[PDB]
Amino acid sequence: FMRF
Amino acid sequence: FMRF
Amino acid sequence: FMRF
Amino acid sequence: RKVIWALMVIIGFTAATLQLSLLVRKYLQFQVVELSEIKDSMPVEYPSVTICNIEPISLRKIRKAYNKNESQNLKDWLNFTQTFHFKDMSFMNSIRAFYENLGSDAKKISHDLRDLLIHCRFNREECTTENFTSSFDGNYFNCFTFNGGQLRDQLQMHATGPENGLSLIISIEKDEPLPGTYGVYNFENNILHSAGVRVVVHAPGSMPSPVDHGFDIPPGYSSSVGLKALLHTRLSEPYGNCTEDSLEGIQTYRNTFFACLQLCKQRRLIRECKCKSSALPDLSVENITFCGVIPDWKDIRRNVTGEYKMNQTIPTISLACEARVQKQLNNDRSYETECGCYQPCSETSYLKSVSLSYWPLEFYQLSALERFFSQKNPTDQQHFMKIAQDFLSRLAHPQTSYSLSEKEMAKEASDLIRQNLLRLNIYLEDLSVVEYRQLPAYGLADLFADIGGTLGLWMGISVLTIMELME
Amino acid sequence: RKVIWALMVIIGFTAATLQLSLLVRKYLQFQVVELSEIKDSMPVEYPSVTICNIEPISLRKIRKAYNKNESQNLKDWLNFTQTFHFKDMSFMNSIRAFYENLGSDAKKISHDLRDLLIHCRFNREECTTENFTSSFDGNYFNCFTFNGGQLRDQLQMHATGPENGLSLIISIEKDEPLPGTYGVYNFENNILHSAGVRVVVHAPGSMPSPVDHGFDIPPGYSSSVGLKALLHTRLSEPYGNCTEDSLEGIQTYRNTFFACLQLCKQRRLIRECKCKSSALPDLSVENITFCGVIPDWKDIRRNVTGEYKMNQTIPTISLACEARVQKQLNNDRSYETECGCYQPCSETSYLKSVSLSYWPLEFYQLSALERFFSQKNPTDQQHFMKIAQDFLSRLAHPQTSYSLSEKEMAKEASDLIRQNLLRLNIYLEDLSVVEYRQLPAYGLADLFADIGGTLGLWMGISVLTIMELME
Amino acid sequence: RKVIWALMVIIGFTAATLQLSLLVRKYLQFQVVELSEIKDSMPVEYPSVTICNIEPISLRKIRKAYNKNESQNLKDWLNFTQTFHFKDMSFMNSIRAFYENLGSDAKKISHDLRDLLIHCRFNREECTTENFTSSFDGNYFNCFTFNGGQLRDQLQMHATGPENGLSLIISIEKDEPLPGTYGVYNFENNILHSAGVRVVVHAPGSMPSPVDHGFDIPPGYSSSVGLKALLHTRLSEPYGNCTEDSLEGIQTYRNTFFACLQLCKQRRLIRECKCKSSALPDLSVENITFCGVIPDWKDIRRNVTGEYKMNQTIPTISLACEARVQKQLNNDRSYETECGCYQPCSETSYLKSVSLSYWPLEFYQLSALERFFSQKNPTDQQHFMKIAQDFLSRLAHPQTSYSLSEKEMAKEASDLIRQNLLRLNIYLEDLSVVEYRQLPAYGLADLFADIGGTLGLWMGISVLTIMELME
Ligand SMILES: *[C@@H]1O[C@H](CO)[C@@H](O[C@@H]2O[C@H](CO)[C@@H](O)[C@H](O)[C@H]2NC(C)=O)[C@H](O)[C@H]1NC(C)=O
Ligand SMILES: *[C@@H]1O[C@H](CO)[C@@H](O[C@@H]2O[C@H](CO)[C@@H](O)[C@H](O)[C@H]2NC(C)=O)[C@H](O)[C@H]1NC(C)=O
Ligand SMILES: *[C@@H]1O[C@H](CO)[C@@H](O[C@@H]2O[C@H](CO)[C@@H](O)[C@H](O)[C@H]2NC(C)=O)[C@H](O)[C@H]1NC(C)=O
Ligand SMILES: *[C@@H]1O[C@H](CO)[C@@H](O[C@@H]2O[C@H](CO)[C@@H](O)[C@H](O)[C@H]2NC(C)=O)[C@H](O)[C@H]1NC(C)=O
Ligand SMILES: *[C@@H]1O[C@H](CO)[C@@H](O[C@@H]2O[C@H](CO)[C@@H](O)[C@H](O)[C@H]2NC(C)=O)[C@H](O)[C@H]1NC(C)=O
Ligand SMILES: *[C@@H]1O[C@H](CO)[C@@H](O[C@@H]2O[C@H](CO)[C@@H](O)[C@H](O)[C@H]2NC(C)=O)[C@H](O)[C@H]1NC(C)=O
Ligand SMILES: *[C@@H]1O[C@H](CO)[C@@H](O[C@@H]2O[C@H](CO)[C@@H](O)[C@H](O)[C@H]2NC(C)=O)[C@H](O)[C@H]1NC(C)=O
Ligand SMILES: *[C@@H]1O[C@H](CO)[C@@H](O[C@@H]2O[C@H](CO)[C@@H](O)[C@H](O)[C@H]2NC(C)=O)[C@H](O)[C@H]1NC(C)=O
Ligand SMILES: *[C@@H]1O[C@H](CO)[C@@H](O[C@@H]2O[C@H](CO)[C@@H](O)[C@H](O)[C@H]2NC(C)=O)[C@H](O)[C@H]1NC(C)=O
Ligand SMILES: *[C@@H]1O[C@H](CO)[C@@H](O[C@@H]2O[C@H](CO)[C@@H](O)[C@H](O)[C@H]2NC(C)=O)[C@H](O)[C@H]1NC(C)=O
Ligand SMILES: *[C@@H]1O[C@H](CO)[C@@H](O[C@@H]2O[C@H](CO)[C@@H](O)[C@H](O)[C@H]2NC(C)=O)[C@H](O)[C@H]1NC(C)=O
Ligand SMILES: *[C@@H]1O[C@H](CO)[C@@H](O[C@@H]2O[C@H](CO)[C@@H](O)[C@H](O)[C@H]2NC(C)=O)[C@H](O)[C@H]1NC(C)=O
Ligand SMILES: *[C@@H]1O[C@H](CO)[C@@H](O)[C@H](O)[C@H]1NC(C)=O
Ligand SMILES: *[C@@H]1O[C@H](CO)[C@@H](O)[C@H](O)[C@H]1NC(C)=O
Ligand SMILES: *[C@@H]1O[C@H](CO)[C@@H](O)[C@H](O)[C@H]1NC(C)=O
Ligand SMILES: *[C@@H]1O[C@H](CO)[C@@H](O)[C@H](O)[C@H]1NC(C)=O
Ligand SMILES: *[C@@H]1O[C@H](CO)[C@@H](O)[C@H](O)[C@H]1NC(C)=O
Ligand SMILES: *[C@@H]1O[C@H](CO)[C@@H](O)[C@H](O)[C@H]1NC(C)=O
Repeated sequence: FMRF
Repeated sequence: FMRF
Repeated sequence: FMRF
Repeated sequence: RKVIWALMVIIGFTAATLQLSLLVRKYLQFQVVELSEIKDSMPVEYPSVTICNIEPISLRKIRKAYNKNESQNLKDWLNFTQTFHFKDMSFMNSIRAFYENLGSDAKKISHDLRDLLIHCRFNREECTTENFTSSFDGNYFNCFTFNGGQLRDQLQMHATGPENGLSLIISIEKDEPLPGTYGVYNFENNILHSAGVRVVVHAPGSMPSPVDHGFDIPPGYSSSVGLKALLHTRLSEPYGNCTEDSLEGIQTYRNTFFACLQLCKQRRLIRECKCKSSALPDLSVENITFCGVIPDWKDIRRNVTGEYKMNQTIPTISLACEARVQKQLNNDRSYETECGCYQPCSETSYLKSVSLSYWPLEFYQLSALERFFSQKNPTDQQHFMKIAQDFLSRLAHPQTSYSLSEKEMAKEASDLIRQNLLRLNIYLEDLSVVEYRQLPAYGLADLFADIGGTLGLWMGISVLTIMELME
Repeated sequence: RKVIWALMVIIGFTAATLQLSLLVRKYLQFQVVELSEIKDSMPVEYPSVTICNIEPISLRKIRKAYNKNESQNLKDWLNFTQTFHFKDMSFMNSIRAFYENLGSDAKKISHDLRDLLIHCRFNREECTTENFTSSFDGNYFNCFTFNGGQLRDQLQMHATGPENGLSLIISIEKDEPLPGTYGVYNFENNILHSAGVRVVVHAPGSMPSPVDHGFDIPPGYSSSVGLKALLHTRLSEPYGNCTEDSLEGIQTYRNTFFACLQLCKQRRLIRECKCKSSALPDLSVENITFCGVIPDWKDIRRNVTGEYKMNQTIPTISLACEARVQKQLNNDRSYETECGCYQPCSETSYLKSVSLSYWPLEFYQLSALERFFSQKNPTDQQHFMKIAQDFLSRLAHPQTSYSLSEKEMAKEASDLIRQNLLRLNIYLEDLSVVEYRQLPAYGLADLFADIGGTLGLWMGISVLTIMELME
Repeated sequence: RKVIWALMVIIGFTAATLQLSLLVRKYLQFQVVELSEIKDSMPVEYPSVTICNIEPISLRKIRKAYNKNESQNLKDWLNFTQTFHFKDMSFMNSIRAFYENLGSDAKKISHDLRDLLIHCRFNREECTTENFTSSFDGNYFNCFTFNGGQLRDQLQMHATGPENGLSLIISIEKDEPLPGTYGVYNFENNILHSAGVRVVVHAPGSMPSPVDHGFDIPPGYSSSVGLKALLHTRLSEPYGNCTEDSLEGIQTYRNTFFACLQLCKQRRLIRECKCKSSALPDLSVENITFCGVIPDWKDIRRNVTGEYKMNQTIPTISLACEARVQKQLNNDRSYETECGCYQPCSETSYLKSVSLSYWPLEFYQLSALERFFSQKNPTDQQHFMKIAQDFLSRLAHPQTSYSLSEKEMAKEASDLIRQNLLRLNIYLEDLSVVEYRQLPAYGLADLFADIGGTLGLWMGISVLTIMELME
């Protein structure tokens, strides 16, 4: 639910 | 409807 | 109602 | 054979007269029923609109007072309310206590409609501050009522939409405080310490309840309040007990049940303790003063004789008694039947739908500010509109694309304007009034329609029984 | 003894027949009563949603036009409206006059749904601009209707909540103006000069009234409009006079009383003066043009012969006549019974509850902007989404804690996005339709139930009276 | 002559008995009518208020976890969901899938009421986190219910206005993300990725529906939700089929039709496919787990044996089956009559009017922050309130007019506070409950009142007919  |  |  | 005749006639007579008694009993209990119908032809009465500034005091007038030497009372009052210990410390660290213990200075500090209302337009016709009646409310110091029922008889909407309705460009006059000054957040207060306008859309000629009945509106947004008119008409005696009376308060108000409850609460408070609450409607009864008034607070602060130790408790008996009675009234509704009072036979309410939008566009901010100055501000160079107008005018008259600085100037002007200014439209969405009319559940005409057919024959048969019985 | 019999029979007959006459009279006045019931099983018809941009013109297209050489008309029009004196100077310093006196350029300047609607999602299924029918409205130039009743038959909600409903990520395309240009604030206009989207949630197949019936919605906020469906069914002849007709306007609309009133106002305006108002619904009647059209304004501006002095008044007779008739119609409702028209036998309304929230979170702004580009924007490097996406992408790919600059970049991206973008959910809170059905107060079956018992015996006794009387 | 007598008597008897049969038939169809009346004396039951954070996860706890070494599961989970291909990729790029496939970590990441609720005040009395019952909701992870009907019996309002009502200063804990991290915008989700608080004002003792029935509220604004209480009382058998039962779910809830529909949807989903949906109310049935749970996702990510190619599709059969059944249920209401269930005989709803205002004023922000620290925050120097309080305290204690820097500090403090903090008042506008009571359209007493007068005489005349007929 969250990338870098 | 718009001045300068 | 107001301090300094 | 006549025995069967007599028995069946007696049984039928008993049945019919018990039925008639049941009907007349149903009529005896004067029941009512509310019938709702949408009347699309009756003229709609435009409401009464009370605008209040959510921030009661104005920091500009406060700063002006300190720059002069007429703020001494305030400078004393603060110096007093902080040096000594008081019960309900949150109350007299608030602004309501400042109003109560020195009213004239509170008036001198409160907002003025001139400074507050910057542009008004009703029914496509310009309106000024002369269409608003001023009034006072503790914690909402100055409250101005358009269509208050005093200056003119009443106002009517014959047209819907935000074009044919009240439009108010209002500056909340949110001014930056003194360089080393911060306000005290009264945490026992659920409505203050906010920027915006508290709007009460209430029945025309009825006293406003900015705390209980108001809805708040934020700066920097054009908020449109579309109204749908509800007309609730009740029945007088014997079906009900409503009256077409008028409340007294300070000034003759059109009767509403809640307003009358507030007035009778204030009267009960005046009776139980010998003071009066600024939260409730004012009554101006001699020689009753406000609860939470320390009569000799100036003498207490002036430590002429040293019996007043630092941080010493100050009694404030009247404030405690008012708190006790208010708690008892707020936690128990049994008082509602003592002061009695009645619902208005005819009442007008409004379903309001509030929708806000980002206002004004950065495109039109300069043309706005130009007119706001040209109409209202000849002075006060140290004002937000002036600093914002300087930025916008240097943008529009540099003498491509906005530079970073140009962008910074535009953004700072927009933040100032949208921190201080707001548009508020109040209008009727539709002229179809939803009328809830109380009607007799069993009308007298209905009683006659339901008894006469039986009664006409059966009084005659009763006469027959008489003649057959004792002659 | 028969004398008493005859007298009591006559009295009873008179009483019974007066009662029957009262009942049949009560039926003769065809009263109606509105009965409200909550139907939790009937299918709910999803409304028609008309989104308009509160700012009619787009500054981006305007700037593009000046960079090219097709803006001459506009450059002429401004040069004309700001050189000659005109009555109602506020009207033709506005954008509605720009639309009326040169329509094609106004269309070329107005917003496009592509640029406006950035993401659409209805009933958990993706929807595109192909589900919105375009239409025009002066001061709300382009208005796009989802579920307009033309592309598809009708739409139904079988599920509540914002998940099963319309969701629109809309960019208001609030673009910074030309470097030395500012718009003119039309102070006789209570709704424009605001940033946001004007949403009309109206009955399916009914013409939208963005001015009168719309509610505005601010950028930078996800605003959820929960709808409760109200179905008002009326009675036709003889109880009422509603009809299941359809309004004409430009296109066949489902009948609503307000829309028909607007159309008959437009027709009355077309009859009284030979022009038409852009405020009212369009009619497209040859050879009627818009009120406030100066037919030779290009010739007047082109000072080919010097009879047009600087700052000279220009007549504009049609505009004044339209203002007169509009004032008379807005300040008097007597016209409502002339053009007559009737309430729709079946009408659908909605109680809307609008609640806004801060959108989008700075966490999700980059992932948003990525898809908005990947779907909609291949060009225009000089765009807010692109400048915002550059900041966010350099934050997420630097190649601990945010640095001041990193923080500045994040804040500038968030301000751009939240100045331009907004989410709008429109959904049914509950599928229980509140139905107000008009019912006969005294039904014919009720008349029979209330007369037959008497009538069966008393016609026979009337026959008895006949036989005893003349035989 | 008796022939005419017999014929007219027969005709009258047939008419009267057909009328009586029509009446008893009208009674046989047990019709009901909803009667609306405004009861101004009945005690109003304060609703149940469920506050949820619109952002389920907290970036602060996430950052803390990465700084420690207990985030591995999350670090694995992301590494898993972004390396393998999955159908409905938007679902398992979301936070609901993160909750479903590893619940404990989702709880450890979700918001806590301590950190969320910063100040609470109900009925002029201080309330703490001990008055809120926690509960869980996918996509709204932690939802806290005031007046939930469990800690205390029920709560009552005896006083109107925002002063006598719930007041919540809530920090949405909107914390800046990791330096190189951005969230994924789930575009199949119409409610998330927004800053604010999702508030559900629902009947006391009834399960909250934060998605379907909640309304969202933005940070930096004091939003006042004025409630008008509606009491809908229905009729049991034989007029209707309502029952005074209680829903089961996780915990005994007061029955509401929508909540029961959601529960029976969850049960149908549990039956059709052997999994459960986190969108619907939880049921906790062994050994049923959540739909969209990949049981061996840890083993799949741990590529111990290389049968799992990069970007390979992962089946997720249960998720697809849940999507199919949910689509069928959302696009067809026929299931509503299978699981049956009934409307609560007595139901309480609320018309809410939400009005927001800019909060808090920059004047009172320092005095606010001081108390918020003094009560709730002993740690976390790297916090918004602390950085904001540093700015405000150096403004108020410098040791004229605000300097540009002073102005910059004030503005940065105000942006921090208004990005994170919001006040929410929830109160009863009026204590007049609008009661819709279902009443028998044709009561049995009405049947007796409408038949007895006829019946008493006409049974006797039937006896007369018998005697004249066969004797
Ligand atoms: C309230 O006013 C009194 C003055 O009557 C202040 O007391 C003075 O404080 C200054 C500052 O140290 C001293 O130099 C004076 O000698 C004090 N005067 C006295 C004690 O008579 C007091 O500080 C003020 N307090 C507040 C909270 O404003
Ligand atoms: C607003 O106030 C103005 C001034 O008090 C009102 O204008 C007056 O209206 C009365 C009739 O109502 C006239 O007799 C006067 O000649 C008017 N005077 C001026 C200076 O215009 C106006 O009617 C008020 N409007 C509303 C909507 O209350
Ligand atoms: C009121 O005045 C009295 C005396 O004028 C103060 O009492 C003295 O306070 C000082 C502190 O400033 C002490 O050092 C003395 O010991 C106190 N007693 C005497 C006899 O001087 C008293 O503090 C003052 N209180 C206030 C609130 O101003
Ligand atoms: C006016 O009529 C209303 C009718 O509703 C009265 O209201 C009732 O008052 C009694 C007094 O004890 C209460 O017990 C009831 O609960 C009230 N509501 C009812 C019966 O629906 C009211 O008392 C009357 N008088 C006044 C002054 O309002
Ligand atoms: C409208 O356009 C006219 C051009 O027809 C402008 O008049 C010109 O103004 C410039 C600037 O000083 C002069 O150099 C020209 O000689 C003028 N031309 C004339 C008078 O024919 C006029 O200024 C424009 N006005 C506005 C408000 O845009
Ligand atoms: C939105 O528009 C699309 C395209 O016009 C609609 O999709 C079509 O729907 C019809 C039936 O309504 C089908 O026969 C077509 O095959 C569909 N075409 C495509 C490309 O999908 C869609 O139904 C519309 N949705 C709504 C809610 O109006
Ligand atoms: C239209 O044109 C006429 C003549 O071409 C203008 O009249 C002259 O205006 C100038 C000002 O620019 C004066 O100095 C002259 O005295 C005027 N008269 C003549 C005979 O030249 C007139 O001003 C123009 N009006 C507009 C609106 O452009
Ligand atoms: C349709 O029926 C309505 C019934 O309400 C009529 O409305 C009335 O019209 C008369 C005409 O003079 C008005 O005086 C009344 O005030 C109206 N309302 C009532 C009686 O409640 C309406 O006129 C009828 N015809 C049309 C074309 O609408
Ligand atoms: C998911 O985790 C795997 C580790 O199991 C990552 O693969 C490593 O990537 C680095 C970066 O180039 C390489 O140096 C390692 O040799 C890789 N290990 C392998 C292939 O076993 C992978 O990049 C991660 N993917 C995501 C999206 O986080
Ligand atoms: C909020 O919670 C507090 C603590 O749980 C409640 O205070 C208790 O109230 C009960 C009666 O309801 C008393 O018997 C206890 O002595 C109280 N304890 C304390 C520490 O105050 C309070 O009533 C609750 N308030 C609401 C509105 O729910
Ligand atoms: C799982 O592991 C297998 C083998 O350990 C991987 O297959 C190799 O992947 C590399 C790429 O890093 C290729 O160069 C090789 O040709 C592949 N085959 C072999 C026999 O080594 C596979 O890519 C891994 N998959 C994941 C998702 O980690
Ligand atoms: C409870 O009573 C209601 C009465 O409205 C029933 O609702 C009807 O159910 C039938 C079943 O096929 C539907 O066709 C109708 O449309 C429903 N509404 C009506 C008649 O107004 C309901 O079925 C009953 N039972 C339950 C379990 O709710
Ligand atoms: C209130 O006090 C004043 C003191 O001037 C006195 O004259 C007046 O009579 C008092 N009020 C009443 C009701 O006695
Ligand atoms: C004043 O007294 C109160 C209680 O009497 C105490 O709580 C407070 O801390 C004291 N303040 C000072 C400055 O002495
Ligand atoms: C309007 O004007 C046109 C001019 O081309 C004319 O042909 C037409 O007949 C006019 N309209 C009517 C109704 O006569
Ligand atoms: C134009 O004329 C109007 C009135 O005729 C006047 O108010 C205005 O000031 C004039 N403007 C200029 C630039 O002459
Ligand atoms: C679910 O699985 C567990 C495995 O431990 C088993 O014991 C249980 O019986 C299963 N549920 C049912 C209803 O059989
Ligand atoms: C993974 O596969 C999907 C379809 O199987 C494809 O759309 C996507 O581009 C692929 N991504 C990568 C990084 O190979």
